[PDB]
Amino acid sequence: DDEEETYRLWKIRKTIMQLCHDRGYLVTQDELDQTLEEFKAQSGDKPSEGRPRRTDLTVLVAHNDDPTDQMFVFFPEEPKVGIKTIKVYCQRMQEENITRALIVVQQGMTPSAKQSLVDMAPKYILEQFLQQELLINITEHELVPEHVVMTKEEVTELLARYKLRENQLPRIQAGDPVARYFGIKRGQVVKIIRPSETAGRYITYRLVQ
Amino acid sequence: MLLFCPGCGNGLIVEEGQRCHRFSCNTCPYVHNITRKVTNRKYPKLKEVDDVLGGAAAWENVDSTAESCPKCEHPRAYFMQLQTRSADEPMTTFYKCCNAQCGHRWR
Amino acid sequence: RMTVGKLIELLAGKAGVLDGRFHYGTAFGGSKVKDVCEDLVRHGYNYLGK
Amino acid sequence: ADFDGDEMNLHLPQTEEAKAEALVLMGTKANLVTPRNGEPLIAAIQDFLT
Amino acid sequence: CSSQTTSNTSRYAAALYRQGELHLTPLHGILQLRPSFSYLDKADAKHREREAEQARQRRVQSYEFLQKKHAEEPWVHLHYYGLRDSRSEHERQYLLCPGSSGVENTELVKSPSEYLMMLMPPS
Amino acid sequence: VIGILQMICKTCCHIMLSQEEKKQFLDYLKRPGLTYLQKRGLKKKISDKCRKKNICHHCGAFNGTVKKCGLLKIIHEKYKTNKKVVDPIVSNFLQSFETAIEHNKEVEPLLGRAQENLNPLVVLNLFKRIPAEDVPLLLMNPEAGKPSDLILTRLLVPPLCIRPSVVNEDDLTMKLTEIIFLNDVIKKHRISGAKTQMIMEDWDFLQLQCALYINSELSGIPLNMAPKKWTRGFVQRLKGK
Amino acid sequence: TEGRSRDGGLRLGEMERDCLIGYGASMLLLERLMISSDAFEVDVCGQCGLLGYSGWCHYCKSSCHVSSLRIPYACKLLFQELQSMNIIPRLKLSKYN
Amino acid sequence: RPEVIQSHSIFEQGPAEMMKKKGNWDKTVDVSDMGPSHIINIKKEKRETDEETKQILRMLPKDVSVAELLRELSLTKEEELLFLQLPDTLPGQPPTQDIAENACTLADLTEGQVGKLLIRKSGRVQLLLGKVTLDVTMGTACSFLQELVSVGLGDSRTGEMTVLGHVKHKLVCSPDFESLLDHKHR
Amino acid sequence: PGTQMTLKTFHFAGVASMNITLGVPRIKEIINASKAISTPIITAQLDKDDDADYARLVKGRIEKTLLGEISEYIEEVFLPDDCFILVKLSLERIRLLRLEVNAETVRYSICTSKLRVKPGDVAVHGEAVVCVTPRENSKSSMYYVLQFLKEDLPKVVVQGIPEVSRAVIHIDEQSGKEKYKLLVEGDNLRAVMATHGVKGTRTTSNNTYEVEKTLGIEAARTTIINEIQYTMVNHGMSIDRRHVMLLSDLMTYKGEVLGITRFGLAKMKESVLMLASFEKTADHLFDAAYFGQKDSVC
Amino acid sequence: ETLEALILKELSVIRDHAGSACLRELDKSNSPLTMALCGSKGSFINISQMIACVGQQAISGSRVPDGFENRSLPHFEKHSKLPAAKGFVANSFYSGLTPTEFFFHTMAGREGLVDTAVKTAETGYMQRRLVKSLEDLCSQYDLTVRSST
Amino acid sequence: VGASVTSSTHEKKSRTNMAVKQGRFYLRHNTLSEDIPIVIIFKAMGVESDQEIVQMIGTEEHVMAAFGPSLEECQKAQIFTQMQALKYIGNKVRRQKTKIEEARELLASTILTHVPVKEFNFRAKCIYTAVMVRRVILAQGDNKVDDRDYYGNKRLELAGQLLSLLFEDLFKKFNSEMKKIADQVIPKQRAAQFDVVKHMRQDQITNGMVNAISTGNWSLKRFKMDRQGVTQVLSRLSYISALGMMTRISSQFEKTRKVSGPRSLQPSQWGMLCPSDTPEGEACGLVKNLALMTHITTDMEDGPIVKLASNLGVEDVNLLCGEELSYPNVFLVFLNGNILGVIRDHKKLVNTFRLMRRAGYINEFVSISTNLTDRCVYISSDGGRLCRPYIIVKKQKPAVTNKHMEELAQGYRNFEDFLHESLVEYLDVNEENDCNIALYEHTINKDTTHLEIEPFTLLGVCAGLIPYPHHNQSPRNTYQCAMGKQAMGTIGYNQRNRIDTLMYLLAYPQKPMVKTKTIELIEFEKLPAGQNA
Ligand SMILES: [Mg+2]
Ligand SMILES: [Zn+2]
Ligand SMILES: [Zn+2]
Ligand SMILES: [Zn+2]
Repeated sequence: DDEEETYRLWKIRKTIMQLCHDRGYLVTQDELDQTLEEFKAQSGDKPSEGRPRRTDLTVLVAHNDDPTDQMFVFFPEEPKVGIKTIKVYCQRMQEENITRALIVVQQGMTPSAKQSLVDMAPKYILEQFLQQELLINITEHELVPEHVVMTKEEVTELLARYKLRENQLPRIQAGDPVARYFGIKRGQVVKIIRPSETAGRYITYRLVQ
Repeated sequence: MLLFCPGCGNGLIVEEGQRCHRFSCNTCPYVHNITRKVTNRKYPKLKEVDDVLGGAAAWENVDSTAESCPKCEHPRAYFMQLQTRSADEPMTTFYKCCNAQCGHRWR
Repeated sequence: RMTVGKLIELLAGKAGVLDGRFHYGTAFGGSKVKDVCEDLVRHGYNYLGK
Repeated sequence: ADFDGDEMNLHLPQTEEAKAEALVLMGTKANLVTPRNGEPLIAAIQDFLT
Repeated sequence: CSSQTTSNTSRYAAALYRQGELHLTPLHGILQLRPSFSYLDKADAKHREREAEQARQRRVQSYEFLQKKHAEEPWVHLHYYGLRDSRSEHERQYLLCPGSSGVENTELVKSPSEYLMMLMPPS
Repeated sequence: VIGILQMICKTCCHIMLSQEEKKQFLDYLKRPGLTYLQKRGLKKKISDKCRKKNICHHCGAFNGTVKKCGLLKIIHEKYKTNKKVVDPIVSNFLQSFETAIEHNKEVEPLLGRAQENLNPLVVLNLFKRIPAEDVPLLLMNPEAGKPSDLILTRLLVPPLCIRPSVVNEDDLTMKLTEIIFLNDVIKKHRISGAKTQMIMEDWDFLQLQCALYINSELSGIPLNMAPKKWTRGFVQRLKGK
Repeated sequence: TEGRSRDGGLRLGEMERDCLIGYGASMLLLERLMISSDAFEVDVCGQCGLLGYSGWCHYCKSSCHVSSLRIPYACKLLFQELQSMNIIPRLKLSKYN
Repeated sequence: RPEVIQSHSIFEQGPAEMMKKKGNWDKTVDVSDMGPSHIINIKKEKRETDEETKQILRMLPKDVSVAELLRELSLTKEEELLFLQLPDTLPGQPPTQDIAENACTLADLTEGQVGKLLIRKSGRVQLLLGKVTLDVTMGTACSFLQELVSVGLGDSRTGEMTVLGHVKHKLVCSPDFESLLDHKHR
Repeated sequence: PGTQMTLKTFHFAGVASMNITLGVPRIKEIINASKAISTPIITAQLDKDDDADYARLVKGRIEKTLLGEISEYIEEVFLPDDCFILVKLSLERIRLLRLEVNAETVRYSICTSKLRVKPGDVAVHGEAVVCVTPRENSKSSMYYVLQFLKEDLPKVVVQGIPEVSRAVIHIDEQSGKEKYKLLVEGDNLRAVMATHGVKGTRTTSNNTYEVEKTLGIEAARTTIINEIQYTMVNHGMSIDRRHVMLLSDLMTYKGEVLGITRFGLAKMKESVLMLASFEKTADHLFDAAYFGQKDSVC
Repeated sequence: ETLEALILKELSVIRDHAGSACLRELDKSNSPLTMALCGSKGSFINISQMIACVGQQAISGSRVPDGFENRSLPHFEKHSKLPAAKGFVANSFYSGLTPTEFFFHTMAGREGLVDTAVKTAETGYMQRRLVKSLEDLCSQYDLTVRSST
Repeated sequence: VGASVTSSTHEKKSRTNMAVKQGRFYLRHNTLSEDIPIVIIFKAMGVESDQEIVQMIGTEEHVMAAFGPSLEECQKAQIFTQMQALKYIGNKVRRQKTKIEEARELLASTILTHVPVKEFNFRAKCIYTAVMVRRVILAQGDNKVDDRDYYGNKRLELAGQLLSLLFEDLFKKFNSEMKKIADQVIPKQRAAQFDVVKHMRQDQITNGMVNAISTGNWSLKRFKMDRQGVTQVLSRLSYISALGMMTRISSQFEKTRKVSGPRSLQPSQWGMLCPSDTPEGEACGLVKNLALMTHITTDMEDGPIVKLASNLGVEDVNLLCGEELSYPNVFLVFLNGNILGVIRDHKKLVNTFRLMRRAGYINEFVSISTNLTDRCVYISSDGGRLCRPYIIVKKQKPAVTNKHMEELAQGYRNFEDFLHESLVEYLDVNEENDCNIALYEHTINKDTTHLEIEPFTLLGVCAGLIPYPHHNQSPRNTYQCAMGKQAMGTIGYNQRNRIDTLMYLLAYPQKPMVKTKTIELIEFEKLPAGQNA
């Protein structure tokens, strides 16, 4: 004990940061291969480590298009999050004037918060995850084919090729694990590249709805 | 174990109302004062403790001796064993082995 | 289908007509093929009916 | 089918348009192989193999 | 409270064994005793009182008819004597029956033949 | 019927919703490409969002729960007593029965069970007064029909083609001749001016028989009038192998 | 009819229907299931959308909007019953171009 | 509630467990023999099974009739009461009782010797009653009180009760149908 | 082939155990896509297989283990001043199980959903024992509540992840390379894959609805193709892959695994007259009329 | 089950070796053999059963279950586990079955007949649901397959 | 788990249940509003001391532990004496002194109706429910759930069993219609006396029967049930068609649903039902045919048995208390489902009872057998159950010897003689479970107690027409059975006088060149149905 806990911390940090890399934010290559002993060097053993503050991270920005667009990652400590803690996060958010942040829960939170997660503000969006999910990166799994989100121009071109109206495309559920991983809202279109049994390849498209 | 009152033949209950605990009836004033200790329970009930410490848990339980496989004999499976049901029945042994693309786990 | 029962019936019948007799095929009993073949060879026919 | 007392139906299409479809699409010649996996189904049966 | 076990008791006999001799006696009846729980009913009654061309007869099958039939019979009371009382040995003297040790019984004349169909009458 | 009746304010016949929500769901309905499945889902959504309210904002009129009180019988629960502070309206309704309480004693034990029973007449004269602007929110297209006509007061007898002479006649015929017979009974009987009790009881059996005409599977029929023999209602000749 | 003492007539079961949707023979299973069994003709009033008789729509008291059709009898029978159960199949029709 | 827990699995000491249990439950206070806490040892609550009514101490075996009677003769030679049940009807006829073919019963016989009990090698038992032998075996074992008493109705109003003793064993007596058939063939 | 299925025997992976559903009942199971099934099976990999390191214990960390034998005996402790429950621990026996449980863990395991008994109610007098003190809850409860406290050794509600069980032999013949696996009979993919020390990235389930909830649709439709083909080939019938690819696509193009039944088909299609011809002829028609649904004929 | 596995192994290899032995002794030009080789009719298992040794009769993939208390027929002693008391048949059809073997053989045969009768409805239903959902789909000129709408 | 008994007698058919929905037991019956914990019925029943109930159920520690929970709810409820219990179950009475006696009456006469009681001495019924509970609790130890297909539990009915109920109904209805008209006439119609003979309505009985036989529908309001398809038109395709039909058995299950149960073949049928003959197709297994040598019993007197049993040492049940039952050396003794006492040294009882039967004092068809797991002795006398004759073996030598067969062949004696002299006896399915049968003489060993008269009599009457059946594969024999009925041949010597809806003949038939011995028994070759090719 305190070595399994640190192992979990290491793995969840790896996964969250990989997710942020995949969404296209600033991240440094030397962090990617941060080893568990490297984590032990940067962060001490569990009894000396303050969970709700040690792992918080906000260096990530949307450098791909806007270095001035920053985001947050938070690691609450209480088994179930309460209204006070999300208010503390949101007021910290207002002090830093940022629009997006990530939430991780060890077990869950109050239903009152669940209701609140839909109505913070149109300009403030908060995404909820569970510790027992990000402990593995679903994108690395063998049954998950490569998803690649694509811009408005690419979709324009695609549905110009087949003479489609966008609603004739097959759907991907808004709440699906991979869609929620990539953080794509309604009306976006995703390209799937399926691995054939042979060297060939098949392509298909789905609409987020 | 169960008790019935000699005077009336109904089941006893256990209670305290004075300096010392008592075995008493609910219909007649017969009672026995327990000064000593009796040593047999009803065998209580709580469900299967499976993932008490699931996954690669602590390393204090490491041990030296281990068995080996008859077919391949690769270097990774140290022993473990388990139990059946309750306080008065035997305990079992399984030899599970796992690299990839197979299904082995010997009893 | 493994109806060996028909193959025997056809031999016991043949050896039964020739000498004016009825043969029996009762369950768990009946005329044994070891006797019927020796009846046929007496009448100039081959002992397996072919 | 097995010729052990079976029965089969028959219909006579009444329109020139229906004749053309029956012959072109449903003919035996066009259906020597089953669409499940493409193996042949119309081939020789017992007593032609022997 | 007592409870009856069977109507007829003819085939039951008490016995007293003794060195060189054994004495029988027919039983008049067998009864079973159980503790009486009527006192809770009495308590219930006290609490409750503190709180506040006729059709074919079928009374033969009703319980309270039997109660009434049994109430007709008057009670009799009896003086108890325990096993500690010498009166018990005094009474116990009556079990032994006098007579010669060797006597040819006049009864039981029936032969085994007669006894077989006697106990098993024709159907 | 029970679905729609759960929506309406019993005082003014309006739908009970905020004006903002009215606008919002109007705009939702104007979304193009409306699908059958979407119609269903939206009916669920609007029912769920509406049931929470209990005051008709248009006239401040309170409304209680609507629930089936008996087989093919509906009751509304406006005059209901509550564990919380007694509503003035129910107290005024409770206190008005003194006359009958004096005439009959069994009124007193069950004066708390006095609610608003729903009869075909009251629903019909209620539905008729729903305003035009509201109907499409109830998801029934005003080109297809109107709620007022959902409750029936007339029937067609089908042609002789779809029920031949010799079944002697088809059971639909024997059903229909019985309906008219019972209808004639009521009208002469009421004209004969007898006691009220039979007039209405007689109407319940007609209601059940009219129900039994459409479909012959209903299992709630009490013992002393349940059909002794099976019969071909309409669905029986649509459904089945 | 179906019997053998009564003169008979065989059945295109739901399995045969599906075999002919196996082949994609669209005109054959129109012929087998309609032309040879229960072909029928009816008059529908385009103005009110429900069927009439003899080129005269009793619902509208006019004959300027009636048009004939060919429809299997059993489907005409279905439209009678539904209209009797107060579930009306108002059918809308157009030129075949 | 704690979460950081390092378990241990190294071998422990049995006498240490014994000492811990001793300290936990062997600190006796039975010296509190005060009046209202006294227990009469002949008034205890009792185990369910009658044979094993020894739930707290101060700190049936197989049998056969030949054994029972011979211990009742050799090892002990005092008086004892037995309860035995006889066949429906005895070999005798109703003695001058004028009879329906009623079964004879012990209630209709006289006093005196009535027969002999015969014990044979290997412990077989027979009741020699007149001209016939009836087999005898012990009955179902009993564990509850069976008191033999005598009811003296001294007067129509009142009488007297005396206990005579208790019954420890039962005997069952049966005709030997095989013997009767062998003697008289059918 | 579905009608041609003879329901052959000796399908038990050559071990006469693991009575998984197979044949036409398995086909019905996949097509219906009902969210609850019988005999779910999960598989996993960790790092390496055979002899003396890092593997077998994982088995004992997630599969069935009652409380039970970890106590050699369960005995009463009544004493004139008071009484309470005691549970013995066989640490030596545990060590041979080498489940990481100890007294303190059992202490922590209690007070979960057990009559809200506080940690102060439970006491540990030694590593070999654990004791819990009775208490009166007053909700039809009193000191004699002892009988309703008889809830510790085999079955009330327990620590760990429930809905898991054991698995048995499945040997291989191809010795050219060394290859082995871990199986599990349970209904929680998220948890088993999420355990420490398991190569999650190659776990699978034969419950399509289970995979969808945990890895998205594309993982779902790959599971359907795998399971149909495995069933057909096991029974020796050969079908082209292009038939199973199209069946799986149609079942999962709307964003969810829609079963081929009355409920799913109503969710897939839209025509009222088509639905009325299949099932539920009464309600579909009456509801259609109420909605004023206009239907094309295509 | 260890014992059953061992008994089933032994009682299968008995039939196999007897099956191999007869076939090696079997003269060429024999008729059943000609049909078996060319694949027109029959198989090697049939030939072995008609000549050498009918196999182990099995119900639901197991030896004959107990039908009386602790035995399959009163003609055998209690708790027996020997081959013949559980369905083994050492008699080829040429040499005929003995009464108990004939009964166990009938017992094994009946399962197939009940199975075939039962299977009529279930697969028909599956086919009805399956096709009713799939019928509309049609390949297009555009190479897409599109639903009806 | 659970248990139930379909208590039924001459007056009415009823049933009872027990449940374990949570761990305590409860009694479920249709006229009781809600299930009642068992101990509540016991206290109302007339035995209130819990110690005594535990004695009734059992003494072994784990059975008592598993019964334990089932009286905590009792001591929660303020239910301590019989009277309170009658009040409780009075409150729970369902209807389609009410609080006290009516509920007593219902329990006395409506629960477990088949066991009797007269003077409210319900000790007997206590034992019965105590046995019933002891089965359920012990049944959880091992999953030996009852096989309802075992033929020891199957009865057969015939023309007489059926016609009886129909005529009794009609006759009762005849009286009741004569009744109410007799009631109606005299008081009002006429002062001078009337007579019933003017109203002996003759049509009522005759119609009631002939429409019942012809239509094959047997509606009876007495049992609120109907039975369909109980008669069929006799089939006259060929000689063997009618003869075959006159030995057919039907089944109650009536193709309700697939259960993979009774359709199969179980060893219990050995020698009682034909293995080969069953209808092919959807009915396969639901319809069966009697073997060649079989008997169906009828009702007995029941008198001398209970008398004799009481002489052989069985003690009366109510003279002993509950604690006795748990001992491992006492056996129970049943009689058609009713408890009759308790006994020790059962093997003496069984051996003597068999011997008295052989001597001819007790009826021939009365069967006695042993169950060792439950340690109960089952004596059975009701009719409708099947039987076979076997030769008796003692100390490895058959009872019958060539001299007897010589006597029989010459004609000194007859079959029935072999029965008094204890050479053959009738076994029954429940009784042949106990003995050991020899199949042929040379297989006799130290223990065989019986010997088959003729094994070929295992097969039926249709299946006996195949030659060499034991050389074919099984499905082939089953096919022939059903096609032998359809063959064309002769019918009977009066066939030239019959005018009938349809009749097939053959011009020049012939008798077989290879013939079975069953062919000679039924005189088949006097009415042949084929031609030699
Ligand atoms: Mg055929
Ligand atoms: Zn008491
Ligand atoms: Zn309003
Ligand atoms: Zn018109």
